[PDB]
Amino acid sequence: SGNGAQGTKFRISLGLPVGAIMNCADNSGARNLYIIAVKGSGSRLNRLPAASLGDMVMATVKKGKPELRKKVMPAIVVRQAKSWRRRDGVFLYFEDNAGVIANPKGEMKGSAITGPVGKECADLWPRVASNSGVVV
Amino acid sequence: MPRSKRSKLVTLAQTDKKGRENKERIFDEVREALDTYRYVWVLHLDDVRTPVLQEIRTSWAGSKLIMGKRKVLQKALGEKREEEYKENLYQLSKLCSGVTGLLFTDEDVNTVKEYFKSYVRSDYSRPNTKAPLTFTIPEGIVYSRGGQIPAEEDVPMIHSLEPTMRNKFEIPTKIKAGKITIDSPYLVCTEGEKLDVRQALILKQFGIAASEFKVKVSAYYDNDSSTVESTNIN
Amino acid sequence: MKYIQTEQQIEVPEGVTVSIKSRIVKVVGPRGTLTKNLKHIDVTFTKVNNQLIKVAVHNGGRKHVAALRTVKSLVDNMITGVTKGYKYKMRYVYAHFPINVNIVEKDGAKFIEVRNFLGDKKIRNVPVRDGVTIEFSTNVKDEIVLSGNSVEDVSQNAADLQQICRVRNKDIRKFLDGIYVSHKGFITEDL
Amino acid sequence: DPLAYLEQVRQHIGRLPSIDPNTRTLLICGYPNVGKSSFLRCITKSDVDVQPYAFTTKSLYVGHFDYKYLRFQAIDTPGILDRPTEEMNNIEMQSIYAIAHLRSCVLYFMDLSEQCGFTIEAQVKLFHSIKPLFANKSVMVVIN
Amino acid sequence: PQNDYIERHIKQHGKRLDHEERKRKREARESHKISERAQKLTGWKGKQFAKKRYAEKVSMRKKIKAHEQSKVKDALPTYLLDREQEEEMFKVIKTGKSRSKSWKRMITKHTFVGEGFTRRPVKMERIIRPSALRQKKANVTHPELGVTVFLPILAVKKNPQSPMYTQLGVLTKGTIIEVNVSELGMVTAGGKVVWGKYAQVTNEPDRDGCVNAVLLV
Amino acid sequence: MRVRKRQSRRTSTKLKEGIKKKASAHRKKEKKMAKK
RNA sequence: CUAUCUAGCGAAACCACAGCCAAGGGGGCUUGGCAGAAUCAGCGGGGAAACUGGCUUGUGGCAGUCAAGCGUUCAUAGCGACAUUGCUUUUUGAUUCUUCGAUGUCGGCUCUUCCUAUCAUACCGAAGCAGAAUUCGGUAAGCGUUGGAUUGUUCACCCACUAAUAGGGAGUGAGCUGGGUUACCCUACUGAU
RNA sequence: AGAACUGGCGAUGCGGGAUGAACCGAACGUAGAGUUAAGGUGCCGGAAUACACGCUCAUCAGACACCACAAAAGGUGUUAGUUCAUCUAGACAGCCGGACGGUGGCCAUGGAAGUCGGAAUCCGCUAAGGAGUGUGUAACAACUCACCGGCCGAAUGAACUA
Repeated sequence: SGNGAQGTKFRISLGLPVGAIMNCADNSGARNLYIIAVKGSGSRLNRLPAASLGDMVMATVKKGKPELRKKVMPAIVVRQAKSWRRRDGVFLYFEDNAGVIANPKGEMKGSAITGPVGKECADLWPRVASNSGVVV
Repeated sequence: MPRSKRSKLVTLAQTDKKGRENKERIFDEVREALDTYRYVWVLHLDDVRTPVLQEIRTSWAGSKLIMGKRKVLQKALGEKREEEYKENLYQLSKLCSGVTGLLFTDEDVNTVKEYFKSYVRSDYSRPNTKAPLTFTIPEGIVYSRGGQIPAEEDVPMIHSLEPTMRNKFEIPTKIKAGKITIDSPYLVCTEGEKLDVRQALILKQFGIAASEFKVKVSAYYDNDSSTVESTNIN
Repeated sequence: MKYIQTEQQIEVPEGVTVSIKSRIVKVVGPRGTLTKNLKHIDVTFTKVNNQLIKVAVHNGGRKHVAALRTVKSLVDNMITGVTKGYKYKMRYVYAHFPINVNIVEKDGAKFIEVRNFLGDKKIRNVPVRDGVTIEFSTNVKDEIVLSGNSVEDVSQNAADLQQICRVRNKDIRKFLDGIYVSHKGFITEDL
Repeated sequence: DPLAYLEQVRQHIGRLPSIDPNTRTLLICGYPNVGKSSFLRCITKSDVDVQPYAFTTKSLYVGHFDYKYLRFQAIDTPGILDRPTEEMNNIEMQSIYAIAHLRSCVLYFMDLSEQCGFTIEAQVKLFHSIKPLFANKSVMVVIN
Repeated sequence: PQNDYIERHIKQHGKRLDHEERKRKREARESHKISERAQKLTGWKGKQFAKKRYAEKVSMRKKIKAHEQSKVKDALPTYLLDREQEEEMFKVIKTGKSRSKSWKRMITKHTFVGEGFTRRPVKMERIIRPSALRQKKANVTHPELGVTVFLPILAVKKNPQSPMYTQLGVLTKGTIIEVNVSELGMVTAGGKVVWGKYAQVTNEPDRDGCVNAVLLV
Repeated sequence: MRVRKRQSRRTSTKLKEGIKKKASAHRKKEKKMAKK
């Protein structure tokens, strides 16, 4: 979470383990992300560290630019593609699963965003909400 | 009480204990003094200063001023009529009650009895006494003299001594920056009251020899007359 | 060395009266009364007459007789605590944050209430024991006075009170602030 | 022994102040007991005692301040005596190497005053001994 | 920070209200508490506490001794100047799948090997000399001037309890050894240079890998 | 509290007869030394 | 589908006796804890290779310096504690593919439970501990202690996360890895009359 | 470890040792009565909660066979001793006073004044007061012992053993 990361986190569904490739929505030139780790987890015997929306994750890049590929960096989840629950009653999900990059203090690296983003993520984090064109 | 005793503090100091050798030494030495000198004076001196005694001794070298422990001085003088170096000494061994102290002269009586009335110094309260002044300490910065001299030239008191002022001296002493301050004025004492030990100590801490010092005497003996004399002069 | 008989003297003054059944004491004087059980201590008491009472032990071990001297001094402390009464004086010093100190009564509880400690919001209450009274200092800044007959109650209450402000995890040489005792006197002044 | 010596230097280095020498700084050097403590107090929240004795300040004291929407540091020296420039105590030596190293203005706290009652010949010969190290220093005297 | 800052705060404020009383009282309480620890500390801590307490005691005994002591009242040349002073004792170890091809013996003890070893092949060898347990150096002390110098072995002439351990080179107690003297550099009659002397070892190599030897003088 | 394990005070015979045999070894060593 | 129950048919293996547990005795005896008729279904833990002698633990050897004391005497006839000087494979935060020829076995994953000598978590003490953070030390084992990549000699590992990613016993001599030399009887347990 | 002698066990039961290859006692036909060994006598368990001198009170004592291994010692727990020291010509505890002058002794330093620190160990008056234990301020100052002396009057203290 760290400096900048605002608020608390509600319990949302933990769809994405480590090692699920997802797309990237910013205008850095990075195409896709590959998670290697999640931050702020617990631990349970032979659990995988599970990722969700609204989470700041340690993750590498596979396709993209040569400068940013294949090195671990902080990333926010924005799109799940597995069904989660709102507290105002509805269940929902996106077409495909997606996350963006940013620094450890939560500040955005790119200058744009594609596609819709998570409401809880944009509420929890300022800067994706600053760079967000689309939410829900 | 073989165990669970106190441990008395051991050190490596230089001075060692005297014992009976010095006791009997001074005993025989005053007994040597007795036949040698002629005029004998018993000196009650309760408050005493080392430089005052040395001042008196270097004033009068033809005299000899001796001090030592009381009961051995009574011994060497002789306490009974039955045991005494010379006669008519037991009766004046009775009276010598206070801190004594003794002199062996051959000079006149008149010169000394006027000397010790002329001889006056300045000393401290030494309580169970009066001190001929009162002291209010003002509700400001506190100083080494305690309001005696002007406030420009007195030096404020050191920040080391203040917890002693809070503990021993019973006084509220509150610490602003590096000098020391008080919030209410503090009167320490009045005239015409017997000074207490904390009162004596605070005037000591201010460093005030406000009390007069003069020695009294009670009596006199002469060897050649072999007669006792009683004189209360202060 | 198994001392056979040990003994001490305690001095009753003219004003005060004392009633001792078996190992119970009551001590009554002008300021009031006190009581104390001493059944755990296994000694003997005796009057001779009315200004002096004798405590004693027969067949004493070291522990037994050290207890004898102790019990004398305890009873003397009670005697002083009636005829004089005891009086303990504290001050509550701060660098940045003034204490708000108060007295309250919750169903007759006589709690002592401190706030603004080190910029806290916390209320801390301390009880008052029976038999002891408070006064905040009139015409003296940042000072409180306690007075009572039970010396043990007084000291326990104030020792509690400075034990409350045991400021924690912080360098004592810097945080000189706290509430502490100025001195332990009697009430009287004169005597 | 050397580890305990290093324990003491650990302690002292932790007590050392924080300086970036690269940045906009104002060295303040003067004679002892001239009113530098009053000066730094009046510009800056730093309560150094003003008391009239020889070695009052023993090490390098900082006060940060601001003017015209800028940030400045002000670095006052413990004060200097002659010790004439051949061999010297480390206090004046670190003051000298501070003059030597830090690239910012230097300020002389002159006492054209009745106080600081060392004589003006002492003051000016001290100044004359520190003339050669005023090469590139942007020296600025002020009378107090 | 930045300064003699706590000392400054002490100078300006007095280091607490109640510090002196507590320090006094603590050193009062230490008498009882040290003995409480002397009776408590079930295990290893009574040991260290006692050892430590014995040490401070004996040092205070030295203090009184040196106080009383205060109270009561080498022909070397120049170039050496400026120096600071079978059926038993054998386990048949059957090797291979079919345990009848034993053929094997192992040395489990230290040895000096010499400069050139020219180690024989595997099939003809019977005894196995491992690699680690090979001392080139040993500490030789001098009886005179008690100087400890860390010098090489050249050879082992004598080994007790066998003529075999002589040639093998085992370095146990009782083994006399051919020791270099190169840095000491004594001038003998004729002005020769010494390269070999005799030393007697005084410690087991197994219990410690150091090898102390007294130089035979 | 959690009141922890004790050692016994039980006899545990092997240690008794080990003590006796050890004792005789000690006294034997004493006699071997005692001529000096 | 069996397992289960019922109508009918109907064996065998195996069997000294039979059975409740801990410590002790260099399954039964001794001392103790409990045990209430008779019994059903699951169960897989059992069923005529690990202290010589209180083993083991944190503090080198050898030669010296004091010697507390010991030697019934001797101090160097002689012992001798605690300390302390003596280098110990490269003295200036210069620095070796020392994991290189060991034919030797040891290395690894789920789950119980225990100990504490605590890695965090709780409370405390001292530390130049301004604070935040952090080092030592005390009580304390109630709870907790992660996911991956890896072998002609991984050797001890890196990667990250986590408040932390502490240590050992009794363990699979029943499943798995190497260059590799009648679990059907009763027992107790869990459920049930 | 090796020898030499001797005794036990082996072929052998019984009492006690809580139980038992090695311990302690003990000459095995069946029965009665009596007395005892070694071991024990709070209850199990037959026998005195016997008598008597002492010491011990463990925050997991000990009930041990013993010299024996951790072991030499620590310990303000406790009892008894030994050897020394002090004293109503005033012991120890304490409370009170003095605790000085040359002197701020020499370098040493920015500052060093009995105490940042190196080395010196004086005399003077002295009842006694160090070229000076310990807190100490930047130095100085102030306070305390070690040393004497005033009040009290009574035995006390160092070391060592067990």
